[PDB]
Amino acid sequence: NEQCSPQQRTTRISGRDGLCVDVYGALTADGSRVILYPCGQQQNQQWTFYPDNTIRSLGKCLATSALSSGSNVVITNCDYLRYDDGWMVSSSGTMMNKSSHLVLTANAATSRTNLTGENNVFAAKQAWRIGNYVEPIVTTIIGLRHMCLEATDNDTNVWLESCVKNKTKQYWALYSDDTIRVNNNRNLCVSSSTDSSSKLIVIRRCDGSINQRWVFTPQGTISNPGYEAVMDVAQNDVYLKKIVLSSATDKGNGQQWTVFY
Amino acid sequence: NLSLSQSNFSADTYKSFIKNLRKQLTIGASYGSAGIPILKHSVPICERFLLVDLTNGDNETITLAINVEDAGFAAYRAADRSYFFQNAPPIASYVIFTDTNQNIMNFNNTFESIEIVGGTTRSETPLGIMHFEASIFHLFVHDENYVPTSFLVLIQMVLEAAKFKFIEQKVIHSIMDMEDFTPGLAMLSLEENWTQLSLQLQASESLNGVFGDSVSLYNSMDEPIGVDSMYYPILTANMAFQLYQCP
Ligand SMILES: *[C@@H]1O[C@H](CO)[C@@H](O[C@@H]2O[C@H](CO)[C@@H](O[C@@H]3O[C@H](CO)[C@@H](O)[C@H](O)[C@@H]3O[C@@H]3OC[C@@H](O)[C@H](O)[C@H]3O)[C@H](O)[C@H]2NC(C)=O)[C@H](O[C@@H]2O[C@@H](C)[C@@H](O)[C@@H](O)[C@@H]2O)[C@H]1NC(C)=O
Ligand SMILES: *[C@@H]1O[C@H](CO)[C@@H](O[C@@H]2O[C@H](CO)[C@@H](O)[C@H](O)[C@H]2NC(C)=O)[C@H](O)[C@H]1NC(C)=O
Ligand SMILES: *[C@@H]1O[C@H](CO)[C@@H](O)[C@H](O)[C@H]1NC(C)=O
Ligand SMILES: OC[C@H]1O[C@H](O)[C@H](O)[C@@H](O)[C@H]1O
Repeated sequence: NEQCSPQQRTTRISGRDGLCVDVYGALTADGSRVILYPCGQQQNQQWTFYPDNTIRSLGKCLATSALSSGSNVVITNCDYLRYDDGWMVSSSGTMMNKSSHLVLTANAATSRTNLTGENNVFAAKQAWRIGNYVEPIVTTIIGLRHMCLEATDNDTNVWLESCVKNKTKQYWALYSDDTIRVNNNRNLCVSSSTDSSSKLIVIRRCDGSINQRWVFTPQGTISNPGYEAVMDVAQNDVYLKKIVLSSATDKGNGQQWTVFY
Repeated sequence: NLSLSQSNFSADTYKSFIKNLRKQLTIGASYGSAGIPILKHSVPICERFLLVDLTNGDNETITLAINVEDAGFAAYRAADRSYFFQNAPPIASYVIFTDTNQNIMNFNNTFESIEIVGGTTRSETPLGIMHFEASIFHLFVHDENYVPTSFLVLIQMVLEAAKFKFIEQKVIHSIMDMEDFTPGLAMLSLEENWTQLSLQLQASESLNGVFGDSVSLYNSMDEPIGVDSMYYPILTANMAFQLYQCP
């Protein structure tokens, strides 16, 4: 089956705030930098993947420019990277230089922001969707007792309520940066607690942090990989109106979730 | 045998059923980067079938044989009678429903074949508890003019829901709303592409999670979403297991 060994594929890479990985001005010189930029059909947002672990736009290779954190990711001649292992993408969308362990990162959300190779901390600003379809995915999120997450208290809290199809606040926009956004106000992100004395999951202004990065795992959990923990119904009791961050256990059903889209 | 009865068909019960069905089917499953279990393959015919019992509003019961390689029905028993798709593994007769009066249905276990023979499509075939109930009845007596749509119903309500949480959830929403439904583009596009998604996922290993080909999955607003990699929650948090496709 030659289908099992695809020779290449051309796609986009979208990340923070739904913006795209873009070679600035489509410049083709060795070391021409990659940036955040609104998604479109332009050649310099087109990334071709290969079995050799190279990611290419404009015939050249996505790369780091430095062994230490803080420097731009660029495109360079692919011949230069002839003896390097290249990129590895984790199943959560972390794009990592195999050798240096540095990861594709967006230190700000605005258009034209320089992408840099940074130390991995599982922030949302380090989370990428590799894929031609770059739009947020609108969904309901179904948990315990078949109830829906609802955004509450003027979009400041979140908990389970009986699912209602019309209901605006039960709709969630799943961004390419692994954020879970209030559909109706996409500046607002579902966030793990910032007060250490609480585990309460809440809604806050999107900021690219570890607290706002979520992963829908094949095993039915909603994971925050940075905090090695998962979204959970407090005490397996939906009537407590509280969703917390917990270690992954099989003791109840409160760590099980479904996406309905 | 794993069991779902009409007399005890809540959302929770249905959910346990589908959950336990996935577990059983995925015993010995292999795993890739995606983490979605891949069904066993080249399984000896003596081990290839998993039996499930469905019971309707009469206290009446059929036992369906699921091929653990492809999560499809091969055959079923009703009392002293059994029925095999002509599609079935050709030795299945010697292994399942041995002392019954075995019969061959003159069609394959595929939606295409079933829709041609019955003259009716999934889009126009309702799904719900009483359709589940009645489908079982029609199969028990083997009333030939209802057998195809009965399969459309049961395949989707048992096997395709096992394949896809989305579909599981349509059946849950149906149970709780006390509302029948017909599948839309969203559900059908998953059914259509089970095989292709399995292939792309397994092939994606050699391209950092990226598919050799895009797959169109509709949402509930009938908008197409091109899934050309492993990085879509609508795939990853939906497809519960895959057909074995690549070494
Ligand atoms: C997004 O990426 C772009 C592309 O790299 C950044 O543009 C550049 O900014 C550099 C400074 O951070 C410039 O380097 C300097 O150039 C002047 C010119 O002589 C020099 O006086 C400076 O000392 C420095 O020269 C370097 O000195 C240190 C040495 O180690 C090094 O070898 C020297 O090159 C660079 O020329 C400039 N390039 C371009 C194409 O504009 C951009 O940097 C941000 O904007 C630039 C224009 C400048 O304002 C920077 O200070 C500012 O950080 C970067 N954007 C951001 C937000 O970081
Ligand atoms: C991944 O990171 C490593 C280490 O920073 C990069 O390796 C260097 O690559 C340059 C250009 O080929 C060489 O001139 C250096 O000698 C290499 N240094 C080391 C420590 O190996 C590598 O190029 C990066 N690859 C990608 C695809 O980003
Ligand atoms: C049934 O499947 C076979 C291959 O197994 C195919 O040749 C044939 O077209 C199908 N026939 C029917 C009865 O639809
Ligand atoms: O200024 C940035 C901008 O430059 C050009 O317009 C390119 O076509 C865009 O893709 C983008 O990189």
